[PDB]
Amino acid sequence: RIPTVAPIKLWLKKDVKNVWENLVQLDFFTEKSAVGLRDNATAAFYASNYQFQGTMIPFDLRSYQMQIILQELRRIIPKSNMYYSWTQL
Amino acid sequence: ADAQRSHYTVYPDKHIPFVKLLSGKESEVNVEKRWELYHQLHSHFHDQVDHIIDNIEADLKAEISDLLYSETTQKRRCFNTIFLLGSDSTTKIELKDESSRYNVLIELTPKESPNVRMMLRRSMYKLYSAADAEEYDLSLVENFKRLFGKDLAMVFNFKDVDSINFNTLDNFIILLKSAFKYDHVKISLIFNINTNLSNIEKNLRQSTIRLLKRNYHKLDVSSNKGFKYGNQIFQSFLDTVDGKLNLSDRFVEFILSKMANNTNHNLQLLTKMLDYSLMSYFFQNAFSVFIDPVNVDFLNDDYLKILSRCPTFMFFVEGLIKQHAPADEILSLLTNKNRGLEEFFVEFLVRENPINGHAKFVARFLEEELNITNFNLIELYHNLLIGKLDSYLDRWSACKEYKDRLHFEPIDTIFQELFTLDNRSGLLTQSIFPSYKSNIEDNLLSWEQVLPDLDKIMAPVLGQLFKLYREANMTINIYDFYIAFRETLPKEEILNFIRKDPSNTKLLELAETPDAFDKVALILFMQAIFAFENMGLIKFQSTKSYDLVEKCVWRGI
Amino acid sequence: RYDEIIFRKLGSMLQTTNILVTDDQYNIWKKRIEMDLA
Amino acid sequence: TFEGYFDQRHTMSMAPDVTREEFSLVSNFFNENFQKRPRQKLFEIQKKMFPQYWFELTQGFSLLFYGVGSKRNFLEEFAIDYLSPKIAYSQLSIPCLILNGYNPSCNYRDVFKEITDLLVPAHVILQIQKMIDFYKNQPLDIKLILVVHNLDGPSIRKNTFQTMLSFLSVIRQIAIVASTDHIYAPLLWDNMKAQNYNFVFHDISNFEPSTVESTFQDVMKM
Amino acid sequence: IKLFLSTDDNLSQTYDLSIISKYLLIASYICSYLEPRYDASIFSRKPRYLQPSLFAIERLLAIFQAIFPSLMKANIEVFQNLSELHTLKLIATTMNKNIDYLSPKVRWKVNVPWEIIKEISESVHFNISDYF
Repeated sequence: RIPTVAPIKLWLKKDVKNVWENLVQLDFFTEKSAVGLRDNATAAFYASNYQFQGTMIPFDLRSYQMQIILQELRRIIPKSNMYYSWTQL
Repeated sequence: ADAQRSHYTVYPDKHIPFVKLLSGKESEVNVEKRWELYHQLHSHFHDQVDHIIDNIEADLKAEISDLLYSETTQKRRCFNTIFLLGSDSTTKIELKDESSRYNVLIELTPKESPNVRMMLRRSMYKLYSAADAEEYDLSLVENFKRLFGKDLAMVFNFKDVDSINFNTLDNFIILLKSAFKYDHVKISLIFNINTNLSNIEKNLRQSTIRLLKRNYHKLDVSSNKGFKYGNQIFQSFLDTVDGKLNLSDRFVEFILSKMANNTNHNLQLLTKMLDYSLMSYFFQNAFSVFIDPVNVDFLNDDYLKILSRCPTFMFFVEGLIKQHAPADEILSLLTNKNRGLEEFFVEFLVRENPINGHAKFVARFLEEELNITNFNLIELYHNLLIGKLDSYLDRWSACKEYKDRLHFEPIDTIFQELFTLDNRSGLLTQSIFPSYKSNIEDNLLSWEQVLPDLDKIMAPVLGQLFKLYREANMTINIYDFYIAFRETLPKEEILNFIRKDPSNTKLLELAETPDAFDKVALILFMQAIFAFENMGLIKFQSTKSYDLVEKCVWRGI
Repeated sequence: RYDEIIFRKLGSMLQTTNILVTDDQYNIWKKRIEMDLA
Repeated sequence: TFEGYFDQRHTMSMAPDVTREEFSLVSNFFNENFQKRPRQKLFEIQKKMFPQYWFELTQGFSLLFYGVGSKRNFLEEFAIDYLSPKIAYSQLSIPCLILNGYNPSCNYRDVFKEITDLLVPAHVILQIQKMIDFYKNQPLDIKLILVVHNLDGPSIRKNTFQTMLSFLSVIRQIAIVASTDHIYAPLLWDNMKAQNYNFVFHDISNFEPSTVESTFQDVMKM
Repeated sequence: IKLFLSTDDNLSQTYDLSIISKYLLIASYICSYLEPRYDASIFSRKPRYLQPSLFAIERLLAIFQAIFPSLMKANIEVFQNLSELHTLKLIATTMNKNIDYLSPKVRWKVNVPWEIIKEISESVHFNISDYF
């Protein structure tokens, strides 16, 4: 949607990896079946020993889910943001 | 019984492994001379090979020691990293026995690293054990200088990086990062990488990778590296030959084929073929005695038959007929009187082939004067044998200045066939690169190629049952398969074969049962399926039902 | 022939290698010319 | 062909049930009476390869025995009757170690105890590393003969056991003889193991019945 | 200028593989992303974003024989290269403890992404892109 030339960078898939890691740390994403914190140490003992599927599948195929719905994004994201128009479908 | 045990130990003229040739006409002395001549070349070959191999390892340890003690004056306490690309768990590293700093090597296998808790304890356990020979947590690292009065330098050897759980390893690396608070501790990390740095860059968190990259050295230790050592060994094979033996185009063709099927361990596979071919010549060819022209006086009429059947001699006789040579000369040599051609054969033994000298000249000329290193000597020698070296030299644009010098003229010297190595009957393939899957299938199908009164009619059940397996579907109703197997059996002949035993009562007791044929078929069927289970032919559905089975292999694939 | 087949299948070095002309073939070649030679 | 793979309510109770003792009856009689002479004839012919096997073993090449049929008896005759006596009476009583893989109760640590006692003058891999450095200076003389039946055995298939056996063949003073039955056996070894094993392959299919190995798994479950 | 145009956080012909090795990996990716329904339709003469599915060892060998440049057969070298890829961790198995390859319940899957295999086929002159 831009006039052409009469004679915005797409970041590489590698550089996005650091960007992807930040979103999992800040709890915007979460794993598909993330049980989370256990209640007791004995229960956590099993968790620290067991190896789930997500710890072995590749970094680019770990299924996540979202804590914020696009409606809440559109309620919070400033309208001055360029991607505001992409908040909806 | 002893066989029921897991394992058990058993205790029990002067033989030479070689066997008589010429149907036993070969003399005792000749075999020993054959035995000695083989050892002379075989030992000569290994002396150069072992020196080369030991030289390679010395260079690796020298480089490894250099990197480990290439002390870089980084202002920040950080790891020292070495990436061993294409390495294996077999390599070993030894450290300096310094006075002020206690140097300890720490091995970390994936078996020793299921979780971070295990990693910290086991690492400290090994650290304390080594420290115990001076004269389980990080407090040991803090207390080390007060306990033992010496500085600690730790080198962690990740013996196999690929199998390590990166989530555990990523956490553990951060755990070790707390050691930089201490002033008396220094840490180095060694990575055994098989494929490339790309596997590390995916699974590790990108925050962790920035720790490693601050101080790292990148090294390749694979055996295959620019044909640097393959050419030397192959040339040394020519050197230990001393022109006493030659190579055919077919034999070098076979070597070039199998060299491309392994990426990092060609040298050991290359050594197999060369030594096995060297072994084959001495055990099979009787003319290996005449490697030394002193042994010429041992000739017999049987050896002349071999000489008579040489391709360079078969057409040479017809050349005399077709060029009107005297028939008396032809009669004299064929009826073995005065045997004057043996002197010509003596000349061929003496005659040094310029192939080896020219090739060694070209190799040195390429290495030193043309400065070409990215080349294969096996390809270089093969083109020489075919006489297509000019096309091979055309691969490099710098050969124009010296194509006339590097051009060579191959000559098919008479009786060279008796001193060449070739692949002609597949004896170098049936035992070194076998069709393991194909041979089993062929033996299952074509039993007559193995085996030489019911025995004369019915083939073994194991091979016969395989016929139905090929005809069967992916999933099998075993009851239908059992019936199908039963229908093919010679019931009346088998029953009459069972009844042949006059005193084996237990066989005759079942013979009275009309259901014995069903029982006998099932006993043969169930036993065969169990053998199929062991061979990997069949897999059961026991979770659903033991009465259905699934195939696990197909013929011809 | 059976022994040659089993030797080839087993990969034994006892079986001869067919780089030279076989003894029977060369014997026939010699004899068919010797019978017409004199 | 591969195209034969892409182109692809009864119960066993409908078959007459056979007791365990009845099963052993028919199997034993036919294993002896049926195909008796031709298999023995093939066995006797195959004995002519002993000098070649003996020659290959001395040069440092492991021998792998594969093919249809049991191979326990063939390995017993070769090592005990031909291999061990000839080495002693030609190098101048050589101990022979026999390991069973068809037994699922086999343990690698118990096996390694025999190796240490029989070869090492008084974390298994670390001990093996010491042996390699020791036998480098030792003369290249065969001292112990190792036979590993069923290198595809259930307790032997495991990666840790395979690594232990593979490192042994590096030392030239040990002779290794192994047998396998699984079709996909070569899949168990990569370059790092195949190089160490240094195999020379021989198809020794004999269709010998596997009575011994059949003891450790019940046929009544079928 | 060139310093900023790339992150350089990367640790640095990407995978030295034999001819047998290259076709082994190419055949596996078909197994991990093509339905078993389509095996006969495409290869017999009679999803890029999803995680790969499992497959059986017999499926791999049949497809490998089907596309290899008369039959190739399965000698020791083919299995020797296949096991190395597992050792090289380009193909994963369904186990984590006491790995036993010959146990029938273990399955296989592809650990190699699409972009790497794209470049592998180029050096092979095999047109994978037309199979999807």
